[PDB]
Amino acid sequence: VQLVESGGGLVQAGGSLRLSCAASGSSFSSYTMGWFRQAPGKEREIVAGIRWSDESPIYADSVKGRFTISRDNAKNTLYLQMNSLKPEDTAVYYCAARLVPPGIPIPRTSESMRYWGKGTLVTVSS
Amino acid sequence: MIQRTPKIQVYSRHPAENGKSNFLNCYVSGFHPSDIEVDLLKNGERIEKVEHSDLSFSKDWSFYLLYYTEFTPTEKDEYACRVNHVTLSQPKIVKWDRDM
Amino acid sequence: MQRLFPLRCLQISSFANSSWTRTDGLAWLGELQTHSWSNDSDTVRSLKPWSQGTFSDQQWETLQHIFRVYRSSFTRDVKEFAKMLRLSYPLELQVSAGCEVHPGNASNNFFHVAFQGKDILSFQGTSWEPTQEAPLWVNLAIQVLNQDKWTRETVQWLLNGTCPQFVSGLLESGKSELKKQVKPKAWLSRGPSPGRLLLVCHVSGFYPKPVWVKWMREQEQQGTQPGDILPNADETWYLRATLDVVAGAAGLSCRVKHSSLEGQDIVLYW
Ligand SMILES: CCCCCCCCCCCCCCCCCCCCCCCCCC(=O)N[C@@H](CO[C@H]1O[C@H](CO)[C@H](O)[C@H](O)[C@H]1O)[C@H](O)[C@H](O)CCCCCCCCCCCCCC
Ligand SMILES: *[C@@H]1O[C@H](CO)[C@@H](O[C@@H]2O[C@H](CO)[C@@H](O[C@@H]3O[C@H](CO)[C@@H](O)[C@H](O)[C@@H]3O)[C@H](O)[C@H]2NC(C)=O)[C@H](O)[C@H]1NC(C)=O
Ligand SMILES: *[C@@H]1O[C@H](CO)[C@@H](O[C@@H]2O[C@H](CO)[C@@H](O)[C@H](O)[C@H]2NC(C)=O)[C@H](O)[C@H]1NC(C)=O
Ligand SMILES: *[C@@H]1O[C@H](CO)[C@@H](O)[C@H](O)[C@H]1NC(C)=O
Ligand SMILES: *[C@@H]1O[C@H](CO)[C@@H](O)[C@H](O)[C@H]1NC(C)=O
Ligand SMILES: [Cl-]
Ligand SMILES: [Cl-]
Ligand SMILES: [Cl-]
Ligand SMILES: [Cl-]
Ligand SMILES: [Cl-]
Repeated sequence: VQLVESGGGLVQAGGSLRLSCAASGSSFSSYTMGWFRQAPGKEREIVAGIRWSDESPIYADSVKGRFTISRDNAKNTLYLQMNSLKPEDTAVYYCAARLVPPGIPIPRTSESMRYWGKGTLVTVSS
Repeated sequence: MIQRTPKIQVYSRHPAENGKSNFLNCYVSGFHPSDIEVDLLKNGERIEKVEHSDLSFSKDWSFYLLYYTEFTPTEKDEYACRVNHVTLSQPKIVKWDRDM
Repeated sequence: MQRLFPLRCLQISSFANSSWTRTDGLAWLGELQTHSWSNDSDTVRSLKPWSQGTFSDQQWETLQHIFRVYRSSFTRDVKEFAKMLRLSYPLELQVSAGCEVHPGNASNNFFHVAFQGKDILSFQGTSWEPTQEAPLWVNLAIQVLNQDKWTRETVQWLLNGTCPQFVSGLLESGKSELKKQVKPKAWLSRGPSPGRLLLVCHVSGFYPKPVWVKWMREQEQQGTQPGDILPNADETWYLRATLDVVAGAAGLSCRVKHSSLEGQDIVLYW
């Protein structure tokens, strides 16, 4: 219901940054979690999405093999491990949640996520 | 009135045979609204151990329920189903006729 | 037989007044009750070993959470609407929702809502839509409901995605139990009833529900009155096909047609 992102800052090119997200509500494990980003000018797009343990998470082709999504149901927190950062990755990173029933695939669009944090700012140089 | 009286039907799982275990069934149906009181009676006294199905409804939205209890009918025992509902003025008693 | 096994998710919500309310629910796969949802419980009980279908424990828990949220909000919404419109209590709402799978992986879904046993609105494609008879106060209620984009998305998700996938798994999980045939026991009796007798043709302990019982004069049907197919606590059924006749007519038979008899009928003469 309430999400707070943390871990944003300034990173040099080739750098690594670990974003985190805190959820306030109950049954965190049943919510679909997602990392979204908005760069100046460009629209708010998806970086990574995650749902059930057995299920493989989803990624944007630009961040495939570089970023990794994970959850810690016990610690009620969502993580984004950003590796080999580029200045292209400079954006406001948002944390999103939604109840998505079993017959439906993890949503790729931002319009489908219901809970949004105020976001974190990440900037990459060189 | 949008309200509808319940149709009470008393019957048994197997054709009655005195001194052998059978099941007494009471199917209450076609009533609106769902608030209803149903009891199975032995010799006019309420049977406590009765069981029932989860209240459900038909396509036409009218409700139905099945009350039931295991029992051994005896030649001198009189079984009935007592049902109360807003549409009724007195808890209606329908008797179990061995021939149904 | 796929059409004979639609999933019906039924909700009964009784609001005696501004304080008292209870919401109970069931699930039917064809004639079989697969689930139960009491107001006193946080979860939706499974009544069959195969009731989860092919859904994972965590897939099922997401649905449990959706339902719990749906329940509490549904009560909230109705209490608010009756206040906005001055619909005085007692109020009873009912929901028939689910789907039916067709061959070639196609499906059909529905969401029907009744108020005081009368249809008032339904979910159609992407939005709520009122029934043809429906009073004018319902058109205002739908306008507020159609503003809620998130809800319209979830019900499209449940009806279009979750439901077809659920029942396909229920049909594979419960394949064995769904294919059972329990042969009926049939007998004739003197049904008590001016100048008229009641002929009673008992058909009992049959499964599944489709049955055709008729009083005949051989090769000549009458004005047969097969009553309700009444239920038994073991999921078998009971039927009294009765005929209101004048004294004598004593050359009539009873023809009992049921799937468990494999093409042959039980004929009872009297
Ligand atoms: C239905 C298809 C089922 C598919 C397969 C099911 C598998 C499991 C089957 C076994 C159990 C069967 C038991 C029977 C269950 C009863 C029937 C099923 C009910 C379907 C639930 C639909 C859930 C969608 C609505 C919902 O999620 N909750 C809430 C909360 O939404 C709130 O929070 C949301 C996020 O948490 C959003 O922020 C939203 O904007 C905000 O408003 C919902 O979105 C809103 O309260 C709206 C109310 C609910 C819709 C009712 C529509 C009918 C009302 C008729 C009008 C009454 C007029 C009376 C005078
Ligand atoms: C709203 O509707 C509910 C449901 O009909 C009303 O609750 C019912 O209230 C009566 C009177 O308080 C209860 O009956 C009697 O209560 C006394 C104790 O006060 C007890 O000694 C008697 O044996 C008898 O039970 C009745 O149990 C209760 N029903 C339930 C299921 O709780 C409620 O009063 C209505 N409120 C308004 C604003 O009219
Ligand atoms: C049906 O369930 C609701 C929800 O659990 C019950 O409402 C609660 O009533 C108690 C008092 O009896 C309060 O403490 C709660 O705050 C109420 N709401 C919630 C959301 O907890 C309702 O009483 C139940 N109805 C019946 C007939 O038992
Ligand atoms: C129907 O869908 C299921 C699962 O997607 C598949 O295994 C099956 O072969 C499909 N059958 C047909 C006739 O399309
Ligand atoms: C769900 O099915 C209906 C009816 O076929 C259709 O109009 C609607 O657009 C579908 N919803 C989604 C999200 O595909
Ligand atoms: Cl008593
Ligand atoms: Cl519980
Ligand atoms: Cl098929
Ligand atoms: Cl329809
Ligand atoms: Cl008589």
